[PDB]
Amino acid sequence: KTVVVTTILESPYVMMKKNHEMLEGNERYEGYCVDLAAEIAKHCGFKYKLTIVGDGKYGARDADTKIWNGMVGELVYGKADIAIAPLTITLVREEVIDFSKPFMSLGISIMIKKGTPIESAEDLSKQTEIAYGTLDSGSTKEFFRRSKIAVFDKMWTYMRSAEPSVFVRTTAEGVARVRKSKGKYAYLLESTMNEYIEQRKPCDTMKVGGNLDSKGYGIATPKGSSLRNAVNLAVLKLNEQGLLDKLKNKWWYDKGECG
Amino acid sequence: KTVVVTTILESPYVMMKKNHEMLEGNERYEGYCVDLAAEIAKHCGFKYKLTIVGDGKYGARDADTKIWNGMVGELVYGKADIAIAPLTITLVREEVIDFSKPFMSLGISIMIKKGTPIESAEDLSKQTEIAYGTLDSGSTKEFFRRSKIAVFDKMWTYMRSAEPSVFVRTTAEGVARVRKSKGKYAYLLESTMNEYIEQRKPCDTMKVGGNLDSKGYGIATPKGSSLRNAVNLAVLKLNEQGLLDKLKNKWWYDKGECG
Ligand SMILES: O=c1[nH]c2cc(C(F)(F)F)c(N3CCOCC3)cc2n(CP(=O)(O)O)c1=O
Ligand SMILES: O=c1[nH]c2cc(C(F)(F)F)c(N3CCOCC3)cc2n(CP(=O)(O)O)c1=O
Ligand SMILES: CC(C)(C)c1ccc(C2=CC=CN3CCS(=O)(=O)N=C23)cc1
Ligand SMILES: [Zn+2]
Ligand SMILES: [Zn+2]
Ligand SMILES: [Zn+2]
Ligand SMILES: [Zn+2]
Ligand SMILES: [Zn+2]
Repeated sequence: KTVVVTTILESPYVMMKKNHEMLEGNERYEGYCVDLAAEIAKHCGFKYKLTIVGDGKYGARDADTKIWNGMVGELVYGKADIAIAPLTITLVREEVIDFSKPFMSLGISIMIKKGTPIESAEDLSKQTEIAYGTLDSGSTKEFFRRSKIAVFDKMWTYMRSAEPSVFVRTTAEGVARVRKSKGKYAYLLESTMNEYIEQRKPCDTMKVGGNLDSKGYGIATPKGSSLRNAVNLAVLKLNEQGLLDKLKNKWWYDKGECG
Repeated sequence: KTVVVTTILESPYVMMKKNHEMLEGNERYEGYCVDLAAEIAKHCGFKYKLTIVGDGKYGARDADTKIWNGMVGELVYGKADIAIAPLTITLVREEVIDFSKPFMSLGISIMIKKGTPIESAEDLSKQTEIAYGTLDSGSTKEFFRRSKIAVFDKMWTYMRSAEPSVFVRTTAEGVARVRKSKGKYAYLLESTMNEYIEQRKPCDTMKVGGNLDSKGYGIATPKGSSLRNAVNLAVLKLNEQGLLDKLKNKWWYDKGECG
């Protein structure tokens, strides 16, 4: 039967094509995870329907209702058969679904406006001219809250107390604050998105320094899924064939706007 | 029985309190519609639980499955008893749920970066230096697509074909696009949100021109609800008591940042 694929509208993983209103089904979409889904489906021998997650979320368990939201919720409640998306591999998610081996690495990184005299996390931690922050309710904030590393502890102590708030509700808001004329703000976010935005007009931001942690994105299936093993082996095959590296280069660089 | 209220996290209608993690139940939330819900419940004599709509949407019928999403779907399918939110009164919605009389007026409006030489839709339509657009899916786009008014037809013809795309996925994206544009992008959106953002730091956007249409937000109940009549009379009583105007002033202006 037709496999229901849950995914999320996040660039460049899944984007609406030019002329999407004239198109139907899977042809409406393009991007890294659209290309990845087509290859996974070929290698595993299934036909599929791409669906955009109903709530636009990745997946977390509400502490009060005990209900999972996002793509993880769609898998655990039987709304979708597989999630093919930049879904971070985490312990609480692996307790309720199965992840493939990762298809992409990422880590916390620093975004500056070009010109800002900052090249690293240590640089941020040792000055006060440039403000810095992150999403108000996510994994980057939690990384800093829990860290026992001196540099990151110093950064957290600053961020938690800073006035006005250095936290933002969205990346659109965070990047707008980086870009504001004489804004003197740096934004902490996933390296993959920082690198992506660095390749988009107006070409005024950059990723600086090394990543602060190491994580991976994986494909997720529900417990006991007949697809688990084949999907896992397919991710490894695509890596060994060089296809994952080719797709990253395609969507970040070949289609990049900053030279 | 405890009435289940569906609502949506949209500022300043319903927002998480700063200290929401320390709070429980209805006390976690604040905003115009939180104040409205408390007064409607008092007038109608019910106890209630505020819930945030699972999919984060207002309500539309999928053209293929024919299934309603959002708060409208929660009412239609029996998941909530009442929706107390900035839910626009429309024909297709009124066919499937009942709306109260409106509690607030709105219409499509133009957001500019301060200093942009635009005072009206006609001004936008007669030039090309300043790009303009709206949400990629929604009622504003549909208004333009369907209009027979010469100015609005001219605007639609431009927007539908503009490259790069003038459409955005979210208002956070639209507002950020206005803010970095040096005035070369204007964003079309509901007047109530445009007015709200004009009162938020960094105080660099303005609402300009008259509204392009006239609509209202209403409280919605499923067909056959025993609450319909009382909710409707309550909305009228609150208006006659001055409370609706008092709440709009409280949440838009008393709590504004640009005065
Ligand atoms: O599984 C997850 N995958 C995620 C993938 C991405 C992206 F980079 F776009 F791929 C992001 N971006 C963060 C930067 O702004 C744009 C959204 C967030 C993700 N989150 C929430 P977080 O871990 O709180 O950041 C997850 O949970
Ligand atoms: O019932 C509806 N009520 C809505 C109320 C609001 C708000 F202004 F926040 F109150 C908005 N905003 C549009 C501007 O960006 C933020 C969200 C959208 C609404 N939509 C979707 P639309 O009609 O496609 O715009 C509805 O359907
Ligand atoms: C008193 C308040 C609450 C300010 C109000 C809000 C909206 C309207 C309204 C005007 C014209 C057309 N329509 C379309 C049907 S509507 O959405 O029910 N309302 C209107 C009138 C008064
Ligand atoms: Zn067709
Ligand atoms: Zn909850
Ligand atoms: Zn919070
Ligand atoms: Zn009253
Ligand atoms: Zn589009």
